Amino acid sequence: STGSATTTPIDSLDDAYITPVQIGTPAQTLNLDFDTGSSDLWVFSSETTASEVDGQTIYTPSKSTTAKLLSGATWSISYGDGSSSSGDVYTDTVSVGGLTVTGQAVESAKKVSSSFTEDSTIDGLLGLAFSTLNTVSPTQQKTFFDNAKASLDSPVFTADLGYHAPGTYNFGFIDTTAYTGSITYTAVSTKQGFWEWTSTGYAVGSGTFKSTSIDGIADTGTTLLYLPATVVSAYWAQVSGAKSSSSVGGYVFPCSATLPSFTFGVGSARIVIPGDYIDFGPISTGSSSCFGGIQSSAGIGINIFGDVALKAAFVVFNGATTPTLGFASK
Repeated sequence: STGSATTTPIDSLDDAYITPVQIGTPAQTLNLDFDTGSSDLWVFSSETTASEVDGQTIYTPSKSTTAKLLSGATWSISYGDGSSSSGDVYTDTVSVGGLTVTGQAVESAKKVSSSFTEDSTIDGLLGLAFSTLNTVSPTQQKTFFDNAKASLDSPVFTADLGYHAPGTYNFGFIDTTAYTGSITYTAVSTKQGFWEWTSTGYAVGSGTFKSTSIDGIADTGTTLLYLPATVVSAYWAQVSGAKSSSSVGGYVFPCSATLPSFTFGVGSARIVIPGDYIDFGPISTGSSSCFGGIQSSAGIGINIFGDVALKAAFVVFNGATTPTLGFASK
């Protein structure tokens, strides 16, 4: 089997991407944030504290003839950005782009943090990291991909995120029309439950490539590119007037600037992030200070190849017995 679904930016900055997901019978379609940095499929629901729902579409398990309470199961998750959610668990039929999993754990939120409430466009998350990170207790549950894997034509999914435009998540096949040149594959460590890999270096603009190992995670659920402070300083030094602002919470730059590109290495291959991908716009409405899309990972404890990086590539998440990651230009 295969599936193919379009993923759409939630706003004009590509702050996140939503993908429609069918849950239950008859289908209830929710727009979920596909997150290769976590491993829970959780949704706003009829069980979510009413004051914490503000415009989201909810899953109502009582209206699904295939929903079953997973007795005794609870979940609770905290994300790298400080947000969180928790609740109980149903199993139900879940379909993405024509690919159907029966008995998928659907984690129903009883509580969500303010960041989730305030974002009316995201109805939940669909985790695509390794199932070892799944938070369901006392019986850990599998991701949608893990459940689908054996049925897929090939045990893979691909992320093709757009810049200020829709893109695609495919399951079970590689669309050879969706990228240019070849896909370069690189080793993955699953030790921390992430799609963790090592970039071979970087360049800023038309500058020389610096060969240096940068361990990090391919994370579709993180907006920005978080790299070591040395790398980030080298980038922003090429933008007149750019500075790290403790008050704002990262590097800012004059909105009048033209940003240089940023290149990262994948083996001997190179992925180029155009400068415009690194612009996250005014820090507040009407400001001439703009927020940068490359930020320091210092104090995160891990480097994160988030959407800023991934949207410059066609990315293969290869879930074979020994997982790997592939990157192609597009």
